[PDB]
Amino acid sequence: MASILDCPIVSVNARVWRFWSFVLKHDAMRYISIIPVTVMTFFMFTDLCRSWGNIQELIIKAYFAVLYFNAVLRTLILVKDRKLYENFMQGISNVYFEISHIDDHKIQSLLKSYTVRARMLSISNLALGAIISTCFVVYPIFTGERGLPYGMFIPGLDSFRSPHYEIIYIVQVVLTFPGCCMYIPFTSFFASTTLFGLVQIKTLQRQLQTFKDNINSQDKEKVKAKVVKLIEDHKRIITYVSELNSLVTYICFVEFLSFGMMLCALLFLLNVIENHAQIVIVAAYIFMIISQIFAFYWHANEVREESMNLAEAAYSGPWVELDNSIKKKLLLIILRAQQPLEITVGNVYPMTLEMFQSLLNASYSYFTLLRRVYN
Amino acid sequence: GLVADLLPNIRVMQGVGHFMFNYYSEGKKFPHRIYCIVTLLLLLLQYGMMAVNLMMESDDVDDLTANTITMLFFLHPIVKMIYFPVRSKIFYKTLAIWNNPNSHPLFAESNARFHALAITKMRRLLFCVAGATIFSVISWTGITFIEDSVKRITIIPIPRLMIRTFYPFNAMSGAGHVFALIYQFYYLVISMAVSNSLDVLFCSWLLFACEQLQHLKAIMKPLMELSATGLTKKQEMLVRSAIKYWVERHKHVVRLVTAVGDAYGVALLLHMLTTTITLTLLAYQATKVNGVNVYAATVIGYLLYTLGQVFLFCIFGNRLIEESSSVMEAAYSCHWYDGSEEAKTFVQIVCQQCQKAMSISGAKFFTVSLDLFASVLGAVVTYFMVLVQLK
Amino acid sequence: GLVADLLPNIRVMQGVGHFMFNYYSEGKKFPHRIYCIVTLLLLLLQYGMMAVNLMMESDDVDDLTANTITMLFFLHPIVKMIYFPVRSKIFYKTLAIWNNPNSHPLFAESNARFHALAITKMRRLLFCVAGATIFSVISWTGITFIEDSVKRITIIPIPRLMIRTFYPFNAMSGAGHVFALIYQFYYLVISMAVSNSLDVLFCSWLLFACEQLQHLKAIMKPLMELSATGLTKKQEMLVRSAIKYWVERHKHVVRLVTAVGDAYGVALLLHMLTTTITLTLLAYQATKVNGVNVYAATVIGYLLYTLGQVFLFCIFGNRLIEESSSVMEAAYSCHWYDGSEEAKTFVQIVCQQCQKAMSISGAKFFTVSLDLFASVLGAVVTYFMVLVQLK
Amino acid sequence: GLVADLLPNIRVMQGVGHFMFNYYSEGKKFPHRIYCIVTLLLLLLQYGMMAVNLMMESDDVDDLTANTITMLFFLHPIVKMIYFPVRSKIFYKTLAIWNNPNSHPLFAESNARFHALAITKMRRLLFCVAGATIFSVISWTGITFIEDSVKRITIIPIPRLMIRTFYPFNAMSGAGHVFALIYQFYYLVISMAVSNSLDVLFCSWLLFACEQLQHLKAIMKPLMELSATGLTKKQEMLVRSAIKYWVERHKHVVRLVTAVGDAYGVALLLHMLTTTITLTLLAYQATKVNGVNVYAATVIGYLLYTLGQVFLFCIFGNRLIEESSSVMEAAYSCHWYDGSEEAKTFVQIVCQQCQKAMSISGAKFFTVSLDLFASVLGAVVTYFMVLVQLK
Ligand SMILES: Cc1ccccc1O
Repeated sequence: MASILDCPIVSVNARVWRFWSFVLKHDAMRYISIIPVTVMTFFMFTDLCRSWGNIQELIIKAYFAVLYFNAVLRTLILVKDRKLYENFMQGISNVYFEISHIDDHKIQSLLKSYTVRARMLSISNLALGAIISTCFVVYPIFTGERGLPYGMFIPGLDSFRSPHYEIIYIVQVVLTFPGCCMYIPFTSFFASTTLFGLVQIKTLQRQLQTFKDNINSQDKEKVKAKVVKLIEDHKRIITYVSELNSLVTYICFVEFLSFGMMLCALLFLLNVIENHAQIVIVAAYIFMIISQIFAFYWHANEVREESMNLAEAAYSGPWVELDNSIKKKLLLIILRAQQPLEITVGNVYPMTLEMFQSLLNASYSYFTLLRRVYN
Repeated sequence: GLVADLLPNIRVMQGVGHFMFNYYSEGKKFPHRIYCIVTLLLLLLQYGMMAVNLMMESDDVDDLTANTITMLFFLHPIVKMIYFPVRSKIFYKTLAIWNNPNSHPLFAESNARFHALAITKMRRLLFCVAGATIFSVISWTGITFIEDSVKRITIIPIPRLMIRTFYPFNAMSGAGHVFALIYQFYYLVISMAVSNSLDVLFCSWLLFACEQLQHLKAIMKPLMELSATGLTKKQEMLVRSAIKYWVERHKHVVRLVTAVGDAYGVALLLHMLTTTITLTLLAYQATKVNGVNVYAATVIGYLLYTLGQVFLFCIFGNRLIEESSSVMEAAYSCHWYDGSEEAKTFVQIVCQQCQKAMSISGAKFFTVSLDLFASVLGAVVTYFMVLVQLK
Repeated sequence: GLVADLLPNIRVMQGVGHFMFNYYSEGKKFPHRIYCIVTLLLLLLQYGMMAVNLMMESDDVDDLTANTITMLFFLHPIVKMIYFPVRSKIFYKTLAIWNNPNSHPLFAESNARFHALAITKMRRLLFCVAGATIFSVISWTGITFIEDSVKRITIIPIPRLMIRTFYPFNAMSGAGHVFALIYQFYYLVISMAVSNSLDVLFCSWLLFACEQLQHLKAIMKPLMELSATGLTKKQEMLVRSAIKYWVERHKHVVRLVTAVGDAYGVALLLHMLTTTITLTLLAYQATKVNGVNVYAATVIGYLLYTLGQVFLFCIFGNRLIEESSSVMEAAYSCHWYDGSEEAKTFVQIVCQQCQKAMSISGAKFFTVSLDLFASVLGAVVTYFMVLVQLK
Repeated sequence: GLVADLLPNIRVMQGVGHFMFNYYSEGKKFPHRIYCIVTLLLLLLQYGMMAVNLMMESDDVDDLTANTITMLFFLHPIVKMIYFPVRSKIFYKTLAIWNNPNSHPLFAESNARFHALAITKMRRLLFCVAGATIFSVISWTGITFIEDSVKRITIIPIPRLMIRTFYPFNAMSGAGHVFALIYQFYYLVISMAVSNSLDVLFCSWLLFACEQLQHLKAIMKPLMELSATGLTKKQEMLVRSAIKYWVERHKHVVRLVTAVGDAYGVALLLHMLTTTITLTLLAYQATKVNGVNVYAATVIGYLLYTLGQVFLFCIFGNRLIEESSSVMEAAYSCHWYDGSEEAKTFVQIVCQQCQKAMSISGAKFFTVSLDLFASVLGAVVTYFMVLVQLK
């Protein structure tokens, strides 16, 4: 029986989520990771509200607060809908085994190429998260003042006086370890999932162009069975894309809003600071943010384009010599395939690179607004 | 037919301020006619008093903008109420469209189930919008009572009235003050009732269309299963009748959609124009906001009401669009390969037809959809950006 | 053929000096040439005098903007009347497109009915546009006469003329003033006549296309009824002939649309560039408007005329687009299920072709449609808003 | 194959400094490579000077933005000349795609005719772009020589050179002046030549694809006529072979389009990024224009060259798109009603496939078409208007 942890594509994210007991096991680690970070984000937002005085602290806080709120939101959706994610990953494992069992050189090569691509993306995302978390912790050192890794205020509690400060710092550091985790794998997971989508899509394309190979032409029963199988695989791909679409759709509506605000925040911050090396840290923040955004939008766009290329590959087949009925079936396949298998943002807008450019433009506009007001 | 399903909404329109002299006994035709005339006269009277009040308050820009926003918001119901009577025939044609629908001895159960679901959702929407309007009026009255009626020019005591208005009466002592209070409460109730009632009628039409599309898909699946085996002549006639039923019902839904677009196609245009103006003025007012208890509350309430109307229209337009697209999807995702030749050609033609989603347009200038709401939100936020930057 | 149907438009544009020495006896060919050359020379002379005036009034920005708006307004017909002669070959090819039409005995009555309907609609459009132009000229003259011709620098009397212009004469006393008034009336009349006559010719082409499409749908229904039963060979050839008629007539309509599209697509590219510049200048002018004085009337008239030309083009393009989409809809909306496999295949291919709606493009840089009118209007209003905010 | 047709473009690229070490005898493979290296060096070497100039011109935004515009324009060719060697494999794959075309006895004459037409159009485009490049170079020389070399800080003379660069020499007296002029002329010629030659290769690929599509339609007509003349075994086999030829040739065209899309889509992504930045800077510069002085000529030349490159690309992308759509239309316009089930199914599948139009994308970030050029032009115009009004 194929298992979630057996499939290379989803193995890394499954392991990371099972370590915190989000999607595979239930234990105290889930709550130990959720509740402290939720409280941290809440007090971060309170400090943000209370820090209307000076703009620099306001902006850095706001950035960290939005980042951690988005992480917590993603985690809450993941834990709330654990069963659907588990079922999706189990289906991914089953389809991965089925595809791997195929005996086509190009299909296998495509499988391995995309599997290694997904795994490298996941590990690179984890490494980038680790480094950027380290930069998070070391950020308040270069300034010199008694700063904190992330702003936080407790009602009527002094944070810059007495040894209490230190304790906060220390606990904050450990609070970073879950936080980054809770954010990164889902992104990777999306990518990974989308990549498998492409794999599946591309597989059908090959099976669409070679379905008549080794099949007797005289008898129409076997050709009919083969085209029926092709239709069934197309429907399976549609269902996969629809499920991933719903999940990542709500998540990506919230993600679009939060990413717009975060990119605005980082761009404004980079243009105000005057410290020695903190600008490099802000630049690393921007690199992380745009890397996640690009992963999301690029993979969704590829899903769409590969569905349309599925239509094209349906056209480029051995359909000239087939009987009339099989030609009608392939015409219906071309008809359906020309509609992109969109992964929508909040179910309102398909996720493409056009929305990526729009997000960048909106972030830059917000940055210009902040420049004008601050001046 | 469709009148029976929508009777609660039709009565809410009828008995409050909204003409519709079509669905009761001849006895109520004349008294109701006079009542409608009186309602229109009262609304227009208060509208004119508001306008004349705006006339003297044109010296400054803040008061002028607030008055203009109020004038446009109360323009909405006046336009709606003088728009329905002129287009009464098309509205009555939109209704009575489903008086003689198709029928098959096999797809009757799904038809009944989805008809019941449509009626339930219609009632749900009607009650939700009614609650929203009641919340709006009570919130208005509360904010007026807690607000301080002081004008800064020197400080002068403005009458503690719910809507700024120039009244020949004293409007300060008990008599005039209470008369104006009840009159303005009645104005608010009737205006919101008329506007939101016609809007909810439009949305109920859209809900009926969407539920009929869902029925069409849910029977598309067993329809193809029926076609699939090699069929005896009787089965050929049965599948022919099933194809006929599906096509006729889809054409009926298309007729309903076109009728709904015709009846309510230019009310959307006027609504969006008045909105655009109100949103511009409200963006300026928000640029004036500095976190005050009442000013910010009033601006946020105006924005919420406007965006809620636009959002309702866009929600149901998007529902219809996605329902047509899903019709295509559910036509594909079935066992159409084992179906007879006629059923396969029927699926081909249905898929070709469903390439484009049904939509409602503001007189062909735009389409009501969540894309339109997103564009409106983007435009308002961009104009607010420009206003704050240009300070 | 189509030359007979559009004969009134051809003759009216010939009479104003719009070239087209093609549709009368050779005898009138000679004098018409001299007439057209004289009209060209007079229009160009008046335009050059206006340009001299603009050069004299370059010391300020308000007069410069007003002059530039007038010059773009009066550049439109110069460009149109120089554009038609060079492209006369395409125009004559288009006008002779429908000399030899399709014909089937069964579908003759509908063909005649919709041909007559198209002729009536073309006449109605011609008369309406002629009335609009006459009203524009009369309003221009009236505004000229009520307005107090004077310049503020001190106050200096200015000659009272409909178009500001530099004249070697006094242009303020009896003889010079009378000659200038008559010449400028003639100018205005001829310029509006040429521009709006070519525009109306384009719109009449589109109207004929739309009515032919409507005929195609109206016979689409009885054609499919014809194919229904199975069929003997004779009925089979009857269906073949009906399908042949339908397809050939649809291809004829497509040919007409393509010719019109190319010719007036170049035309509209130029037209909309000029309109964009004029509307930018008019937004700036409207930023200066205060009160209900004559200045406001002139600005509103300029905006109305520009947006009216744009709206005419857009509305008829939208008519064509919606007619093609409705051809798809009416292809679906018949009783194909009762038909035969040949008729069903014909329906599927017609739906495939009608997936994309016919449209007219301005040299492929856009499509004329109410969406284009909405975009230009939105741009104008947004630019005006930012202009007022900046001021 | 397609390398014989594209031979002059390949030779221009090879001789002008591109790393096209594929299409000649192995002998001059050695010196050519060395030659190529030198060109690179020289280009970059001059770039060095230009770069350092920008460093000391970073005192006022005027000369800074002028230097930035020059730097971006001259970055274009370096990016293209470094892009081709990296992606040489895909370029050679595309150039060798058409080495084994299909063949049918009946459609050979049309194939030859349209191949000749494609070759003629490729040569025409190559000559036109070469003429434009030479015109630009000579215009730069003339503008440099007529204009007066002086810098205002006080007036200080500066070397009379095509572009402001730092030279360790005097660069003002005779010897340095002549050396700098010769080097700058060589730089200009080589940069424009390499960039425009790569662009012309892309556009020639697009032209060949479009002409093959035209051939496909021109034979689609007689293909259906062949099917119509129900059919004996020999006729059925002949129709089968004709359909095979048509479908295989269409798939070959799609393959060519996909390869071109990959390679020059990455290229176009980089190109449009650079041109967008350049156009923003050029709009800022244009807001500074006054009079009809030489400065206006330089700004207009920069804008014209940038928009000309963007245009060329959009022209040919839109040609490909419209050619695919016209393939659909011409698939409709045959006598399929009189054909056979096989031919009618072939027409149906061809139309359904053509429902999507071939296009080239800039690495999926956009699609190159006249809409893209219109968007770029509108963006730059609106930015210029905003900047000039805000000033
Ligand atoms: C909170 C957070 C999110 C993503 C990456 C690192 C990190 O510390």
